[PDB]
Amino acid sequence: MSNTLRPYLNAVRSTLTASLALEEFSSEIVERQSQPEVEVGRSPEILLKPLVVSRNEQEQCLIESSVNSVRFSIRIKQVDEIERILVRKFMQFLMGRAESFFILRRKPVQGYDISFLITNYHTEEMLKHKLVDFIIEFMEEVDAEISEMKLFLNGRARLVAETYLSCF
Amino acid sequence: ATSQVLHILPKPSYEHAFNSQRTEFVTTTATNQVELYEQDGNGWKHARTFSDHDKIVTCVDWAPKSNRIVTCSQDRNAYVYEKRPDGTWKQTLVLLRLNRAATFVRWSPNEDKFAVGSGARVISVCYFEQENDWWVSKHLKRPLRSTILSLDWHPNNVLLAAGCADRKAYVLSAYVRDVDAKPEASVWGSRLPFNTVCAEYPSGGWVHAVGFSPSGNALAYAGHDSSVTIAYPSAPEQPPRALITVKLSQLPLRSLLWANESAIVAAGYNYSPILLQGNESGWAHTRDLDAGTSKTEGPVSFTALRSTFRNMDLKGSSQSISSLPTVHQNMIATLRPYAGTPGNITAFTSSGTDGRVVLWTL
Amino acid sequence: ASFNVPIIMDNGTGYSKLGYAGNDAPSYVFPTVIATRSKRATEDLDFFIGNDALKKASAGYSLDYPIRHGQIENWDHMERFWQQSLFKYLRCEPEDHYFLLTEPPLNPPENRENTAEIMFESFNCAGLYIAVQAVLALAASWTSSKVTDRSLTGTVVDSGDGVTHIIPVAEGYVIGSSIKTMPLAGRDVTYFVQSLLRDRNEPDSSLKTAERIKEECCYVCPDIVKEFSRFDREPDRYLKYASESITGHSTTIDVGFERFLAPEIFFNPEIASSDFLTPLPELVDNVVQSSPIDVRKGLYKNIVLSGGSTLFKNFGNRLQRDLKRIVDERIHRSEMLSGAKSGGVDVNVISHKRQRNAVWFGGSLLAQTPEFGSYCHTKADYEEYGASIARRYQIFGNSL
Amino acid sequence: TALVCDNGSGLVKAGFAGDDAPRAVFPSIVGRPRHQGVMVGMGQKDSYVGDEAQSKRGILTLKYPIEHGIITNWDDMEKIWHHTFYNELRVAPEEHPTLLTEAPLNPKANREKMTQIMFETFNVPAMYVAIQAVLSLYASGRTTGIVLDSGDGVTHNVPIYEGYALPHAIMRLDLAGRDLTDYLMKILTERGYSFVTTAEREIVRDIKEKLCYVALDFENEMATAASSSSLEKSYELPDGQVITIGNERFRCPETLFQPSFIGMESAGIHETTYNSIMKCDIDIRKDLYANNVMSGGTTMYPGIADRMQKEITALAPSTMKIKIIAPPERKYSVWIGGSILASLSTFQQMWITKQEYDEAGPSIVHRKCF
Amino acid sequence: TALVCDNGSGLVKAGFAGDDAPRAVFPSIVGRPRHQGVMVGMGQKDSYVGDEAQSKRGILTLKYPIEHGIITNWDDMEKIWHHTFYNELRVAPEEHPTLLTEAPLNPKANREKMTQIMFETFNVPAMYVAIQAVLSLYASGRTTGIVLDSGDGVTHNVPIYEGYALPHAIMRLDLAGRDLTDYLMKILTERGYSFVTTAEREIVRDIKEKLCYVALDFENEMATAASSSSLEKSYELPDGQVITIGNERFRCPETLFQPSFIGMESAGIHETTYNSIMKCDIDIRKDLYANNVMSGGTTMYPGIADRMQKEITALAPSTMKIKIIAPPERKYSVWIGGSILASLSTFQQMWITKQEYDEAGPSIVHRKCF
Amino acid sequence: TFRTLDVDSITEPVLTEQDIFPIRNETAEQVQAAVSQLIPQARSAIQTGNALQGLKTLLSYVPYGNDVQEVRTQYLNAFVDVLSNIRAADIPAFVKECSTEEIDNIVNFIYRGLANPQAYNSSVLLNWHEKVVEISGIGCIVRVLNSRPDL
Ligand SMILES: Nc1ncnc2c1ncn2[C@@H]1O[C@H](COP(=O)(O)OP(=O)(O)O)[C@@H](O)[C@H]1O
Ligand SMILES: Nc1ncnc2c1ncn2[C@@H]1O[C@H](COP(=O)(O)OP(=O)(O)O)[C@@H](O)[C@H]1O
Ligand SMILES: Nc1ncnc2c1ncn2[C@@H]1O[C@H](COP(=O)(O)OP(=O)(O)O)[C@@H](O)[C@H]1O
Ligand code: BEF
Ligand code: BEF
Ligand code: BEF
Ligand SMILES: [Mg+2]
Ligand SMILES: [Mg+2]
Ligand SMILES: [Mg+2]
Repeated sequence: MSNTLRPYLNAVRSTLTASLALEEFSSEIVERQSQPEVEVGRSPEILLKPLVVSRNEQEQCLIESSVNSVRFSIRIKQVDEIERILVRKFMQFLMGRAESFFILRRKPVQGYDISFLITNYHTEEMLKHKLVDFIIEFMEEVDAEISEMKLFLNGRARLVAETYLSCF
Repeated sequence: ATSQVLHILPKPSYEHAFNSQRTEFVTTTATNQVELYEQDGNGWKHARTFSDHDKIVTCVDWAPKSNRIVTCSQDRNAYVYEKRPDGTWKQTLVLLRLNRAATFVRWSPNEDKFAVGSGARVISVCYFEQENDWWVSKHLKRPLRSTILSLDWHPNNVLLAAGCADRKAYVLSAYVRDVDAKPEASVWGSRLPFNTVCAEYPSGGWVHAVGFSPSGNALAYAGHDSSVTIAYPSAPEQPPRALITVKLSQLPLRSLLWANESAIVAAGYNYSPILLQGNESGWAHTRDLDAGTSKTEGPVSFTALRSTFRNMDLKGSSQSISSLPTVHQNMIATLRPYAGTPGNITAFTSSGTDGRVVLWTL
Repeated sequence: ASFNVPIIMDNGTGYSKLGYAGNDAPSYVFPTVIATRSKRATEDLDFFIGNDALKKASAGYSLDYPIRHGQIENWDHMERFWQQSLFKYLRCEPEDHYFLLTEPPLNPPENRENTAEIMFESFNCAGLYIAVQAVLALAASWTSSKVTDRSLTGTVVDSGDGVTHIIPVAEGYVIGSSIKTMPLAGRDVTYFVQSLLRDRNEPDSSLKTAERIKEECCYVCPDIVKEFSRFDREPDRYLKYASESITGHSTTIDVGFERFLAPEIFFNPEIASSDFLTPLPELVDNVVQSSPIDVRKGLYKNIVLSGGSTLFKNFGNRLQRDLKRIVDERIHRSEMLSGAKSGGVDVNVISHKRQRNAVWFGGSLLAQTPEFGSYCHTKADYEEYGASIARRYQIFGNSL
Repeated sequence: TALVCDNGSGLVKAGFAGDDAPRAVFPSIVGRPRHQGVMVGMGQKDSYVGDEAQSKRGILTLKYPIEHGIITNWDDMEKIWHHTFYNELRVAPEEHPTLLTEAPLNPKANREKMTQIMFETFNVPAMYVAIQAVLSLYASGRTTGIVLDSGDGVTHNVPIYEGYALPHAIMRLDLAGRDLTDYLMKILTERGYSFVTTAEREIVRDIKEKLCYVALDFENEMATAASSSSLEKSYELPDGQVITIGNERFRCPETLFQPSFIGMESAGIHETTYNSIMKCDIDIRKDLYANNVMSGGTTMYPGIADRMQKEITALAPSTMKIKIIAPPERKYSVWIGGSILASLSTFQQMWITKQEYDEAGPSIVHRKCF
Repeated sequence: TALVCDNGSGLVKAGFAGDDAPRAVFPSIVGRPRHQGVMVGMGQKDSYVGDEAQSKRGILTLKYPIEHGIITNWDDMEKIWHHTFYNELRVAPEEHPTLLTEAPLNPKANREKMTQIMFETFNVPAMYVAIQAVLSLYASGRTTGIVLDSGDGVTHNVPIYEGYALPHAIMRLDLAGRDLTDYLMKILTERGYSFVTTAEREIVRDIKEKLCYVALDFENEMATAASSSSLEKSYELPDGQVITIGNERFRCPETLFQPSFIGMESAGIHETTYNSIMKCDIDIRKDLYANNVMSGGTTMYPGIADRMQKEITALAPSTMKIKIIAPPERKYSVWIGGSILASLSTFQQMWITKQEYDEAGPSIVHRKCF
Repeated sequence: TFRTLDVDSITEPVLTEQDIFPIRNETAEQVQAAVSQLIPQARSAIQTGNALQGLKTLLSYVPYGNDVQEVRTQYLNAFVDVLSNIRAADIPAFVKECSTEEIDNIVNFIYRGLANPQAYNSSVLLNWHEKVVEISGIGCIVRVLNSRPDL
C-alpha cells in the first residue's frame, strides 16, 4: 500500500534519515563502557530533541536521538477491538524475534505498539539506507498484514459455523 | 578533483595516518587492534597489528618528522609506538590519568608533545622527559564542560583548539614550560600561560571538527547542526572581526581541513567531501569534490547463479541492492592532508565507517 | 480465587502426565508427541496427540516431539498440544481452574514467558504455577500428605526421557546454587540401544523396539568389563526378544551387551556425549558437597529417586554403593589426617512406589494446600504486568 | 473524494468519484496453486488475486467468488476487496466513504453481508449500495429511460421515468457473459477444440471478446456461413496453435436472444425488454422506447444495437419511434454513473454513515438504499 | 558446509556446497581381479574403486553397482560412497550433511536404502535426496523450463513453471550414454574391430567421448560419409594400434533421436521433450518452449543443441520461438545445482536430520524429500 | 537495601539545558507583549486573504522558554491556522524565497504542530513538510533535531 500514507512516510523517512547520524561514544558516567545514550538518558547534552511525526490521533511516530543511538516508536491504526488484539499479539511475535531483526526492542516504550533501537554498531555493520527502507516498508505493509488477518479470522468463523450447522 | 580508492578495510576505520614517506599507513579498526598497512606495488598489504589496548581504539596519529605513532582507546590508556632498529615497534604506555575514555589524539607540529581529548571533561597534554624516560600529562580542565570530540593545534606549538559536546569550540593555551619556546605575541594573545582561554565560540550543535588557518589567524569549526563556522579573532578580551556561519543543506560534517588561507574541505555524514571558499568578508559552499553529487548480455558466473538464488531466498527478490552514488558508502570519519606545501593542500585523504581509505586530489 | 481442583500437567520429553489435584493417579500418561500434515485452511485443526497420534504414522501424518531435552522448543506444536489436552482429554474450562505446569531447573526465561502468554492469552486460564519439576518429586516420597509424615530435607535425583537433574532441598527450601543438570536420559539411552541393534544389523531397530528393549531387558551391572566377561561365561544372558514390525509381521531380535551397557550411560556418560563427562554418583557428590555444611548429613540420608529412567533393575543399589564409596573414601582421608575415628554418614538412595511419575504426585499433593492459589500467577497479575511476570527464576539467586 | 466500486460479477471496476473512468479494472478472480512447489527461494504464495492470478493462470485453479451477481464465496470476496483497497487503489478503506454497486432482485442477505463486512472488517466511514442499472442513467445523462444492463453474471432491465423507478416492472435474467463463455466452450468442441480447465475458460473468454458478434438475422447468417469461408476468423492460442472459428462466431451471442440454446426457459433480451416496457404504465411506454439505454460488457458485441433495434421494432407498435442509445464508453458506464452520483452535492446526505449503521445493524441498508 | 554427492550411474560427482564445480569426479565402478594372484605381498587389494579401478582395468572385471539410475548392488555401492568420502574428499561423513540426488520415477526402495545407508553406515548428521532435473534448473539460473537431463544410464524430462513442477508431465526414458556405448560396440564390430570385455567397454566409451558427434541431418550425412574421406578419422588404442571410423561417429549419437536402432519402441529425446511440453497446461507451454535446458554428459555431443533445436522446431507450432539452453559446463550441471541448493538459507530447514531419522525410520524420506 | 539509593543526583550535579543553550534575555511579560501584538497581524492577513504575508510577518519573531507555554501555544495556533490558509501551489514560491533562518523557524514549528494532532490538522503540516524539505534540503531537519528544546 502507499497513496494515503505517502505524505506521512515521506515525513518519517526524512526525519529518520536526518536522525540516523550516529557515532561511537564511550559513556561519561561509567568508565570503559559504551551505552546507547538515548536509552539511558543520564547525560543530557548528547541527547537531541524528541520529534513526533503524525498523521492522526491513532497513527504516530516518536523519534528520539542521541550521539550513538536512535529510538523510534510507533502507534499503528487500531480502529476496532479485533485490530487491538490482532496488533497487540502480532507485535509480540515481531518483538519476540528481536535477536534476528537486529534493530528491534524486546518491549515498546509506554503507550506505543512497537519500538526500534538503531544503535551506532548497526549503522557501522548494516546498510543504513536499507534500515530506513525496512522501517518505512514495515509501516506501509503492517495495515495490510493486520487487515488480512481479520479476513482469515472471519474465514474460520465461517468454517466452524458451516461444519457445526451442517450435521443436523 | 579526482577520487582514488587506496584500500578497502574489512572493518570501520574512524582514524588513520600515513607516514611522512606516504609508503605505509596506520588505522583504527573498530576493535582493540590497530592495523598497519604497507604499499604492495599499486596495492596495499597488511603488515602487522598493534594490540596493546584493553578496549576499542578511538583515534590514532603518526608524527611526520620524528616517526612515532600515538594511539587512544576507551580503556583510558594511550600508547606511543617507536621504531626499533631491527624493524619492529616499541610500545610505551602513557599515563594519561583519565577518569573516563580517551576520544581523540594529535601530535603537536614540533612533535615534542601530543594532546588527548576525553569523556572525563578534560584534555591530557602529554610530553616526554629525558630525565625520567616518562611521558607525563598536564590536564587542561577549566572551561571544558563535556566530552571532547576533536582537537587541532595551531601551527605555532602552543595553542590548542578543541571541539566539545557542550555545543562550543574552545581555544586554549597548551604551553608547557621546558618543552616549548616562548609563544609569539599574536592575534589569539601574548599573556599565554597553560589553560588560559582565547575563545569559547558558540555552535548550534556538537562541534565535531576544528582547525586553524595555515596562517593561524582564523579558526574554522563544524557542528552536528550541519553548519561550518569560521571565526576571525581580533585580540584578547575583544569580540572577533567576523564569526561567519555557513549552513549546509546536507547531513552533518564530521571532519574539516583548510586547503589554503581562503578554502576549506569538509566531510562527514553526507558521505562526500565538500569545498567551501571565502575570507573575513564572507564564505560559501562552492563545490562537491565527489562527482556522485550529480548522482551518476553474455555468460553468467557461478557466484552470480548462487547469489541470485540466495537473494531470492534471504531477501525479497533476485535484484541487487544498489550502491550509493558517492565513493564512500557510509559516514566519512576523518579527513587528512596528503600532499603539497603546508598551507596549500594539493591532495588529501579520508577514511570511512565503510572501511574505504581514499585519496582526493583538488 | 476459584475453589476448583487445580489441573496438573507434567509435560515430559517422553510422556505428558495430566490430571486434577487430589486424585490417586494421573488421568492420562501418554507420549509428548503431535501428529501433523507433512478451500479454507484447516491443517492446524487436523492434528492428533498422545496414544491417538502413534496410530497416525501410517495414515501419512508426521509425528514430532515438541519437548526435547526437557524444554519446550516448538511453540506452535506445544500450543496445539495444550489446547487438545485441555479441550479433548481433560475436557476442562481454563477460566475456572488454576494450572500447575512443570519445567526443568535450567530452562530459559523465554520458555516461562512463552508458557505464560500461551496460558493467559490463548486459553485464558484463571492462574498458573510453573513448578521446577524435581522440587515436586520430593513430595511423592512421603507416606501421606499429613505434616508428621513429611521429611523436607533430601537430595532428589530426577531422570526422565530427556533430562536428568539433581536438586538438593533442605528444610523445605531448594538450594539453588547447587542444582546439577545433564541432558542425557531415557531417550539418549534408547538411541544407544537402537545404535547397537543397528550395528549388529538386527531385523528391526525402530525407536519403539529400542524403547521396549530398555524396559523389558536392560539393567545396571556392577562393572562392564566383568559383565562383558560374564556374557562369555554365562550364555543364557543373551535374551531373544520377539518384535512385530510397523507393517504387522513377526521378527526376532537377539539382545546382547546392551542389556548392561545401555543403562551404563548414567554411570559413564562419556559413552553418550563428549560434553557431559561427570558420572551420576559423582554428580550427586558434587551437589551435596557444594551444599552448605549443616544439611549434608540430611541430604545423603535421603536421596530420592524420580522419573521413569531411574527404574532400571539395580539402579538404586549401584548409585548407593558408588556414592557410599566416594563418601567413605573422603571421610577416611579425614580420619587419616586426624588419627581419630568418625561416626561416618549413612547414604540411603530411596526407590519407592510412586517413582514412575513422582513429579505429578508431588504437584498433586502440593496443589491441594489452601495456600496454593496465592503462589500462582493469577490472570489479574498477567493483565497488569504482561508475560514478563513469569520470567524471574524462583529457584536460583537473582541479581536485583 | 468518495470511492466507487462496481464489484462486477466478472471484472472489478474501482476508482474515485469525479474521475472520467475506473482507476483499476481487473478480473474478479482468486486463484490457488494446483501443483507442488519444488523450487526453494521462489516467492511461493498461497493465493493470487486479480491480474496476478490471470497472469500466472497455467498453474492455478481459478475461482470467481460472485455467481449471477450474488457473492457466493465470501472469503475470496474479502480477498478481492483487500486487493482493491491495499494493492490496486492503494488507499486505506477507513479514509474514504465508498459507493458499492449491486444488481436488482438480489438476496437481502447479499446486501446486508456486504454492509456488515464494510463497516466491521474494512471499518469504512460511510457507504451506499446503489442499483447497477440506476447508475447507467446517470452515465447516459438521462432521467427517463429503460436500462438494459448485461455483465458477466446477470442481465436486467430497470425502467425509470422522471427519476421514479418502476420496481414492479424490473425484469432480471441470470444469463450474461459467463453463460456465453460456458456455451462457447461447449460448441467449440463440435469443431474439435477441447477447452476444459478454469484457465482454458479464460482463453475462451478472450476468443468471445476478440471474434464474436451478433448477426442481424440468425437463420440468414447460418445459411450464409454454411456455404462459405468468408465469415470465418482465426485466433492464435497462447500455445502458438491457431484455432479457426465458423458459425459459432455468432451462434454464441445469439444465446442472449434464444436462451433455449443453453436449455433455460426464458424470453431473450429483446422480449424481456419489451415485457418490462409492457408492464410499465401506458403513458410512459412512449418515452421508454425512445430512451432505451444499454450497459455492461455483454452489450459490446458488434451489431447488438442493430439486432436489438430490429427485434424491439418487430414487437412494439409500428406507429412510434424505437431508439436505442448504446454509447461507446458503455463497458464502464455503471462505474462512470456511480462516479457522477457519488460526486453530486445533493447525494452527500444519503450515505449510510458508521454512527448510523451501528445504532441499527446491517438492516439499515434496506431503508436508505433502493 | 554440506557435501553434494551426485552418485550418477556413470560418474560419481562429489564436492562441497558453494564450491565452484565438483572436486571428486570418477567412474561409478567397482573392479575385482579375474586372474591368478601369483606374486605374494605386492600391495594387492580384494577390489578397486573409481580411477584406481579404471587405471588397473586390464586385469579386472569392472562392474557399475548402479544401472539405469537404480542401485543394483548395495555391497559395492557402499564401497563407492566410502571411497568418495574417505579417499576422494578425505572428510569424515559424520561431520557434514549430504545432499544426494536421484532421477524421477525410481523405485521407492532405492530412496529408502540410500537414506538408511547414509544414516546407519556413514552416520551422516542430516541428508536430503533432490530430483536431478530440479537441480539442473538451479544450475541454469532459472525458475521455469524443461530440463532434459541425460547421463550414463537415464534420460528424463521435468517441466517446471514458476517453481512448480508438473509431475504428471515428467517423462523418463531408460536410454543414455551406456546404451550408446553398447551400441558403439555393436557397430564397431561391423568395420573390423571386436571389443567384448568390461575393460574394452571403457576403450569404446573413450572413443564415444571424443570421436562422436550429432549430425544436423542424418539421412544426408549418411550419404556424405558413404562418398567422401572428410567424415572419417582415427584413434590410437592402449596396444598402440589405430582404429579408423566413419559413419559410426554419428550413427552412435543418432540412437537418442531414433531409439529404434537399439530395439526400443519409443519417441527419441526430441519427441520425448515435446510429449512433455504437450502434457502441460496450455498457458505455460510458451515459457517451456523458450527454456529447454540440456544437462548431463550424454548432451555433450558436438551439434546436439543445433539438432535438438531443429527437431523441436519441426514438432512445435511455427508461430513461436524455441531455445535450447546448453552451457559448456552442462557436463556437471546437476552437481552445480545441488551446490546452489545446499547453500540456500531456507534449505537448512529441509534436511532429514539424524534425530528425526532415528525416531521416524527410513520412510521419512517419502514424506520430506518430495 | 542500599543498592537502589541514588547518590549521583546529590554528589555530582549534572548539566542543565540552560548551560548548553544561552538563557533568553527578554522577560516573560516582554515576550508575551511581543507575541500578542503579532498574532492580530496574522489573524488580519487571513481575513484579507493575503495569508502568505501573514506567515512572513508572524515568522519575524518566535517565542521560546519554559516560562511561556500559555503563549507558545497561542503562537502555534496562529501558525497552524496560517499554514492551513495558504494555497498549495503558492508554497514553492514562498519557501524558495525564505532565508535559511526563516525555514528553520517554519520546520521547527511544523514538528510542534505534528506533536498535537487532536488540536491541529496534520494533513496540511505533512504537505508543508514535503515541500520545505524537497526545496531546501535534508539539513533543515537536522537543524530542528539540534535546536533548543524550549522551542
Ligand atoms: N522399567 C523401566 N526401566 C527403564 N526405563 C523405563 C522404565 N519404565 C519406563 N522407562 C522409561 O522412562 C522414560 C519416561 O519417564 P518420564 O518420567 O515419564 O520421563 P519424562 O518426564 O521426561 O517424559 C522413558 O525413557 C521410558 O522408556
Ligand atoms: N468487447 C467485448 N465484446 C464482447 N464481450 C465483452 C467485451 N468486453 C467484455 N465482454 C464480456 O463482458 C463481461 C464483463 O463485463 P462487465 O460489465 O464488466 O461485467 P460485470 O460488471 O458483471 O463484471 C465478460 O463476460 C466479458 O468477457
Ligand atoms: N564429450 C562427451 N561426449 C559424449 N558423451 C560424453 C561426453 N562427456 C561425457 N559423456 C558421457 O556421459 C556419461 C556420463 O555423464 P553423467 O552426466 O555424469 O552421467 P551420470 O550422471 O549418470 O553419471 C557417460 O556415458 C560419458 O561417456
Ligand atoms: F523430559 Be523428561 F522429564 F526427561
Ligand atoms: F456486475 Be456484472 F454486471 F454482473
Ligand atoms: F545416472 Be546418470 F544420471 F544416468
Ligand atoms: Mg520428566
Ligand atoms: Mg456489472
Ligand atoms: Mg546423471
